Amino acid sequence: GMTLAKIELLKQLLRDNEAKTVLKQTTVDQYNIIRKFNTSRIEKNPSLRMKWAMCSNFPLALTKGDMANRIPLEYKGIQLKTNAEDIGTKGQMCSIAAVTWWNTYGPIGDTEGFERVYESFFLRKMRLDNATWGRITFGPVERVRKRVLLNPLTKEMPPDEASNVIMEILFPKEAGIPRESTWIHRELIKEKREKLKGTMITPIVLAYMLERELVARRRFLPVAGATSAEFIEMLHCLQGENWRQIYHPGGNKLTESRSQSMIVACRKIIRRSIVASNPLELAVEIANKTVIDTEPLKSCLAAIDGGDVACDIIRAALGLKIRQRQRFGRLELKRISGRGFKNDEEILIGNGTIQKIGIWDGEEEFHVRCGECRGILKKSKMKLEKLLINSAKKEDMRDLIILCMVFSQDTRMFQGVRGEINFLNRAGQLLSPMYQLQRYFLNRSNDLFDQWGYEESPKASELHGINESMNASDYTLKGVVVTRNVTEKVSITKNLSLIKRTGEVIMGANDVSELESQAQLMITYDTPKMWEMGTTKELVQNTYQWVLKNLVTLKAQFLLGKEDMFQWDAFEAFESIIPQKMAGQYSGFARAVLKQMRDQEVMKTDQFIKLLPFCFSPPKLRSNGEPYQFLKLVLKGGGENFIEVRKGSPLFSYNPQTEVLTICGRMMSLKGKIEDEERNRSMGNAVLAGFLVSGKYDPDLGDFKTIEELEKLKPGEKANILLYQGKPVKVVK
Amino acid sequence: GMNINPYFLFIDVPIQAAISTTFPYTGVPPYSHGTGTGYTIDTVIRTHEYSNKGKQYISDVTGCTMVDPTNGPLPEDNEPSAYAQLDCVLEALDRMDEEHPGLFQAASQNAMETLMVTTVDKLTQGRQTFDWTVCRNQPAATALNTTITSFRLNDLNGADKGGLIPFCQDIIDSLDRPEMTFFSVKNIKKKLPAKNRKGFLIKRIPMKVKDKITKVEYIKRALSLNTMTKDAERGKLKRRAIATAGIQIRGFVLVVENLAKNICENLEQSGLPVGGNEKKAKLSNAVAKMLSNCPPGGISMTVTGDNTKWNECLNPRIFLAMTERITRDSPIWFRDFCSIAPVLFSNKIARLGKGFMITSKTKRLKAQIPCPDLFSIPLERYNEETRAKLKKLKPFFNEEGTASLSPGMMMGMFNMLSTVLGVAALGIKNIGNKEYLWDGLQSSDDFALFVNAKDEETCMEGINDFYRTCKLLGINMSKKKSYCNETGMFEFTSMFYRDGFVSNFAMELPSFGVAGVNESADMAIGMTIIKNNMINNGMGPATAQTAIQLFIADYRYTYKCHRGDSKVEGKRMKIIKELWENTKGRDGLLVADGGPNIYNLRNLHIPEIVLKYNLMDPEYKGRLLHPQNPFVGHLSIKEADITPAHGPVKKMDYDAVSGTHSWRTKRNRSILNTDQRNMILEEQCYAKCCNLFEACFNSASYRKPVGQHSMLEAMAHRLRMDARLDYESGRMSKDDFEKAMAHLGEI
Amino acid sequence: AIERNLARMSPLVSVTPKKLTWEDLRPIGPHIYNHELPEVPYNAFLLMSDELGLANMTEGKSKKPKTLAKECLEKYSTLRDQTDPILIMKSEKANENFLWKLWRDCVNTISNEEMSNELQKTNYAKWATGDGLTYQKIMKEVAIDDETMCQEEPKIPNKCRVAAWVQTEMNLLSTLTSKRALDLPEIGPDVAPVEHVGSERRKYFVNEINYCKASTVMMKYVLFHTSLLNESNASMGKYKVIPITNRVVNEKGESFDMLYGLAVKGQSHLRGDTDVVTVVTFEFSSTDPRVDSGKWPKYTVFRIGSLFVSGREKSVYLYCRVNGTNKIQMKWGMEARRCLLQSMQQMEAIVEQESSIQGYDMTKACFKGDRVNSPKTFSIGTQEGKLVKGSFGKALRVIFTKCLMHYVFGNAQLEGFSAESRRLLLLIQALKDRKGPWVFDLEGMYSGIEECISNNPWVIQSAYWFNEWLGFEKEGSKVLESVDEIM
RNA sequence: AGUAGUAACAAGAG
RNA sequence: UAUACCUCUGCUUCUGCUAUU
RNA sequence: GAAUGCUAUAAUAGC
Ligand SMILES: [Mg+2]
Repeated sequence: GMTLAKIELLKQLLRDNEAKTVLKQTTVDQYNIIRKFNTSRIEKNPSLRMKWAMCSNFPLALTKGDMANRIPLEYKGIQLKTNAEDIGTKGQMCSIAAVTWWNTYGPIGDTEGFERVYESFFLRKMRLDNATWGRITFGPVERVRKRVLLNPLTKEMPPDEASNVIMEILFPKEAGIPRESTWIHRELIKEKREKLKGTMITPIVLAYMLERELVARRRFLPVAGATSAEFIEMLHCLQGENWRQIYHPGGNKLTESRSQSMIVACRKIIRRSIVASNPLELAVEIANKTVIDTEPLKSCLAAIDGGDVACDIIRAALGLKIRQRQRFGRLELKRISGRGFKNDEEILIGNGTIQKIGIWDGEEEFHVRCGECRGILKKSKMKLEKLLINSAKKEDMRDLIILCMVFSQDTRMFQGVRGEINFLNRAGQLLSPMYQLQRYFLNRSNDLFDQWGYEESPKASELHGINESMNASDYTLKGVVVTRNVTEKVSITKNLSLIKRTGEVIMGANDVSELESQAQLMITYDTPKMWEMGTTKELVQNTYQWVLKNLVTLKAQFLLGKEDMFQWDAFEAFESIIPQKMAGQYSGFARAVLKQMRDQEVMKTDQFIKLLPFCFSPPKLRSNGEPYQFLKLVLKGGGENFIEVRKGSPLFSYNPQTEVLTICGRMMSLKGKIEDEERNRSMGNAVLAGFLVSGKYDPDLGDFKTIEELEKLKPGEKANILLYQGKPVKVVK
Repeated sequence: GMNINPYFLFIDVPIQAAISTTFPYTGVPPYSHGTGTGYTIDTVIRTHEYSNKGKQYISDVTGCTMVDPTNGPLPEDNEPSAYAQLDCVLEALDRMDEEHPGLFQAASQNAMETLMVTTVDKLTQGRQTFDWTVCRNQPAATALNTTITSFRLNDLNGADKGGLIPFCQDIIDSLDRPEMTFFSVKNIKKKLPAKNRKGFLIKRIPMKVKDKITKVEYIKRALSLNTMTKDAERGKLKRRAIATAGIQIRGFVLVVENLAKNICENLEQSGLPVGGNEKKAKLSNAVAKMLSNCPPGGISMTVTGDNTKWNECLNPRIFLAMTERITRDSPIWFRDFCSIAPVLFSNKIARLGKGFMITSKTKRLKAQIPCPDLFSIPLERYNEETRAKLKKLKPFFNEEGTASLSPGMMMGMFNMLSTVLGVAALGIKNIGNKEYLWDGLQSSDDFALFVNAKDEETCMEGINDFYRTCKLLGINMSKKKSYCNETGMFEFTSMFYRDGFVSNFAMELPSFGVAGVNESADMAIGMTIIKNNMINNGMGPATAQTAIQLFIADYRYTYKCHRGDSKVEGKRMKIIKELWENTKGRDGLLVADGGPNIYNLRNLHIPEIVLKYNLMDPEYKGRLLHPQNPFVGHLSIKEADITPAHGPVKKMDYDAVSGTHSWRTKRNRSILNTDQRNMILEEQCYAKCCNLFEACFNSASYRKPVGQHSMLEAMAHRLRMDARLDYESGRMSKDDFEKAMAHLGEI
Repeated sequence: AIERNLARMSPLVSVTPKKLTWEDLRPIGPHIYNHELPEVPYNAFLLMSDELGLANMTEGKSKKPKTLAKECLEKYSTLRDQTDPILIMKSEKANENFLWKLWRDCVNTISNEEMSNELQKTNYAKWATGDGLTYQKIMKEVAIDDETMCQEEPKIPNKCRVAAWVQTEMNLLSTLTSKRALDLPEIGPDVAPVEHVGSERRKYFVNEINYCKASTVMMKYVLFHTSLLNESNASMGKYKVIPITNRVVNEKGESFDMLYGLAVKGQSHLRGDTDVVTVVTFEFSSTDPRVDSGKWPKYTVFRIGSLFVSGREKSVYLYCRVNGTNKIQMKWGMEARRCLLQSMQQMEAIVEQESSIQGYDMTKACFKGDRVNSPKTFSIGTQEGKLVKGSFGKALRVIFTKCLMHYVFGNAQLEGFSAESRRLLLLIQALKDRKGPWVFDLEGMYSGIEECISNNPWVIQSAYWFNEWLGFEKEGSKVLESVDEIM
């Protein structure tokens, strides 16, 4: 009977004519303005004000209540609280000693349901507690700044949807209009309502505690091969720029996160195996020692029913039933017939801009599925042909059509893009156009249906068409039909191609996606030289480090045998981060320059170190015998992943003053490992192949020659070269 | 002997790699003393010093001395110039619109659709705002309330509709009112009967008297900006002036910024609004592309850039042009709505702060001369510096103690929109089809121009051009602070790039201190700051582990809560030591209860109360987490008259459990001496009305309640139902129900 | 329009760019070398390298600050008793008699058997704490009528020259001691290898600092500024004797209470954060102020006896200074511990960097050296014109010291210098990187740096050290002049 | 005095 | 003037905008 | 094989 007291208090409050007029005039909206009304100025230096205020006699304010009066005025000659009442709480003020007293001899209240209220946090601890710690590793880590989830959620919803759920749990009467959401989480609502039922914690706390484990805390962080929230929460202990810590959390890990990581592992294995002779040899070697979190890759590929080309290639390589089951987020396909050729093309979209997308050629048939609904899809290069489906759920049917329309990459689908569609992220990062178009049309479907066009429904036995509203209609969507009706032993080539028992291929290493991405769970390669599956900068730094480590021998062995120490297992790894279409050309150039340093006496140890790794890929010279000439050697990844031939670069630069070689920001001393003559010995000689310095810039020869103009000379012709700003050199063939 | 030189580290380590050692953030930041009128007047003089060659006229609205540099004579020298050429500002924006097709209308749309949803309470989240009723700064939430209460008296109830637009309509209507009325409390004595000798007691009561002001006096107050000095301004010798704006003009600025934000978010070179890792990512990506795009044989050069007199030079009328050009496709009402904010700023008035203090050393007397009485004393009685300042102020001065200030943005009012005008300069890229190509980044005044050209002599021709291009937008590049080098290393917003943005631990060191919220919070914040630094600011595990120790000391000294087994004497320590002896599970005690610190790298992210809960004594936790403890202040669960001035419970980032250590400090009672006393009653009234409303609607604490109907109407209906259903269910009796319906009947 | 306006604009408007050359980089703040200016005087709150703590071995468990300060003098009674003022140095506008009377009042009050450390408001104590020296507020109406009442000419920081004592501080604060001061509390048990690496790594870093002079000074500065703030609020309207105390542990592992002197705190009705409270410092020292007289113009010194510093009977002086502090400075004093982090991090960066190159934990390697790698050495300082190499542990401590001096001499003069010089440091690093830097108005750049160099000791010494290093780098550059030059 | 440093505090108020 | 060797006060002696959220 | 966009009383950055 709290009702009576409120009505009684309202009559008390309404006797104050100043209060009356506030209640009469101030609207429910304006409550939000008068709630924040205060005298208090915002404390700009709270750190100080606290440090100071803690030296005062009564810095805290109690709430005027029977409990406040259970604190005594003094304890063993300690003034615990004063009679003076705070302006704010309108209750007695007290010393910090009051808290300490209460915590020691205070009344013992009931803490029932506390753990159920603060479950979110207890799980956070349970994960750390039931975790297992591996080894720390010292070496370069390329951290990438990505928008990640900070805290595991019970169930993810938009703040709007999430807010409406909490209302149903805590404040039923003051919920407002019943939304669809109300039904969708009826299990969660009831579950939480039953769990928080017999608690004495303040509803406002319970409200934020649920918000904490329903609303997503998603922020940019520097991560490296760990994205799963239960990893991100520990991110501080997982790695730094120059070290890494293996950590297996507790509780449970999702099959979806297990999947998306399991792909990255396989892609990373294949991307590296490609470069070696007998790729299948290495592919098997690594895959048998690849662990995803605590689970071996082989067990993971066996357990999970899904994953891309790469997963199937490795499955075959290990000897497991290859599942040709694909996923497009909500859509899940299984190929019956066809062969897809992903070619990058410039697509015009409805709003009127040009987006670069990978478009698949060939007629292909798949078993499309979406929840309870099932179907068969037939598509060709940017055209959906035919789509058969079952009549399951009205929304699961509606989604499958939209998903299948987008998946097909139909020119009609791109025409129906009217509104703001972001392919590029706020931080200028790429978002998967096909996966953004999927996400866009799932919300705004009426535009796609109208922009597609209708026709006559089928008049067959069990075939009857459906319209926009998803009802048995006369007009159906152009090539959509509804029905009443719902492997083979492969072998894998050492060069990684899946051949049928006939001879036709189904997959190859050339069919896997080139996009490297952050694994959801932590990938570990239990083989020595795990660095080989690293990033560009990691591989680059680890290679040159290995060159510097063995420089003593490697430099001597070169002055004896020519091509003996070009084939090295480190330089193989290093190849897998070179563009394959320039790998050969670079080796052609590097070897020529290296031999040119040996044979003509004009050595340069910094240059030797820089180029030696590029001398692995079988050489690719021009048609006229002479090697290709270069200013810079671009590598896989960002526009700063390149090695300059004449200058230094963000990956590699040598300071002769200090004799300090810088490799991705890490400094290494070449003191001792350097000849006496080199200091004065020019670089101009080890900059072009079959080109050596004669004198200094000769104005008669004119401006500095380009790579092309240099390549298109005849032996014994002089030329003006610029190594770096303010070092003109005169070089001859 | 042997003479140590700390600069000799830079021989072994490059400056960027050890930049941290160049930031003295263990040291005290510079704070202001006394008046800011000197610093304020300087701005007012300088703003006009850069516009003096422009068109000078008298405002027939305010009567103020207006100066207009726009479309003015181009500069003859490199002294800061405000003489921006409209045509050049437009051309720059047209190129930007061509490079970013539909962006302007795309933003304008979202900015407009937002405004339609935006409520009035939006204005109650802006720190200290200038209140025109009392002509003093006040909390945003109060400054608004005083404007809504005052508007009602002038027959302006647009506020009540709840949307921002109809409230804004009332603000530009209030300028048309011949006189503006507003409440101003006066004290009144009243005899009250008491257990007293004389048999009574006199006590002063507040009484809302209706004050009036003229059309002009009000307009000037609407266009008024209050001025301070910037305290804790790091890495600067001499102080600078800052300005707070009126609740009138705050409304219209929100939309013009919200517009510019939408534009900036979808620009390649915008440093705003992106921040921290998002910004580092964007700039890291931007540098990489503009680096690799450099022509072979050519030279890529990065100009580490800063702009001088950014506020003093940037003109409102140019910002007006920008809104007009950006909203071109928007409906006529929204084109006008945006136009207001720059219009107010082009007629704005700068308040000169406290004034100047005059003293006699012989007599040992001091007196504050208020700004209105600045020219009350002969200028020989002011010091050399101030004399000149006042002489140069003379022709921009208003007798009420204010300064006309038509030119200039004022400190940081249109950051987003200035960033756009900046980017717009970077959008040109080339002039006269010369052998160079510029492209940069812009975050307010701070900019990093990249120039790819054939030789560094050509690069300079490009920079020299960019410089001259900016001069036409009123953007003056700092020749003293700006510097140029070959691309590979640069500085942008105290982020130091050297083949990748380097770690600068020193900058965020101050955040490692005891935050000063309270015990339960400061622990969480304390550990969360370390955790977050280990990630972002590259703090190694040893330094991270030390950063715990150092915190846990500062905490124990600050909250006077040393280990129970320590022999540190103190008032709290006496009971802390008794708790230590009384308690069995001592590892279960929180640090604040003289407990032992159990934090390390791995558990930084767990609440202390949750870490120790398992190994607490039941009696100890039973106290520590008492549901109705008096330190935090919960609900009644009983209904006497429990109505304190409880502010709205916020949603802070730090994760900590609500227990006895989650207390609040007593309010600064300096107010009890001054006549401002009155406001405590006004507060403790609203408090009563809200606190009760929250007892009727529990969801009000969590989510903002919506309705243009009366609070009383809402409360009445709810209680009426509550009573009926309480009766019909059987929670309430007939005798009680009769009383319920009888009492509710009286309303 | 842009083309049209740029076409018609005066050629006088330009960035006027010039390519930077070493020779263009002249020395910053040449006035600091002008011998006509005064030597910058010691203006710190407490003594540092000139400090002298009276050692008093404790039971190990603490007591009241009066009780320890008493028992500390009880041991060194010969000093505590010395009642005859043997004046050596006097501060221009000081009062020998009053200051000595005050010292004696402190010693007596702290030595007595009473609970309180309160001081009677004597004629001397009042002069010392600046009783009623504030001007009287009057009406602007009355103020305007008075012609003799005027706005005062702002007092400016005067220009000073370089002072050896600043160099000598760094040098001595950098050096190792037998004594550990730091009060670093407990940590949770280690589990994750990262924590085991951190913990072991600390043993090298923390100790190297804990066993150096700079540390003790910092800890003293903190622990004082704590009790000073605690009093300032608690005993607002009382003159109070606060002892300058500090706990220290020797290599043998024995706790010693260290009394460095006595301070008196004037009335502290501190409303504003900037509002000042007069603190009068009486500090023990072995330093003869007659040696470097230009260092101590702010100090009044009394010879108060002698002590065995080892086999040597060193005379003990008493440095008396009327000083001042405010809420902010006191607060930032309690947060001076964070000098550890700024110094520690910067080197842990080097250890972690070097660790990635070698592939193991290079912590132990960098300090001492291992089987593979010889110890890390840094260009540390100079010795009759020639560069000197020093330890990783030294290079660490030299930063920790710098970070302490950043606090101790932390004002707006430093902030401005640090920020503006950082701009020139980067222009140098460019020349070093051979990134061919350009400048637009170098003089303007310099003036901004040089206007900050006034009376701050650390700023004046930093300008000397900068100018010194610049000259060394300018020499180093020569090596690069003739590289890939053919000849 | 001193702190400090372009202007203040060295208590303010009934 | 008086109460007043009393009483009250220690960011309220004007602390802004935009981002990291 | 991608996303999910926000919105503190601290601190930093620029004005
Ligand atoms: Mg600037």
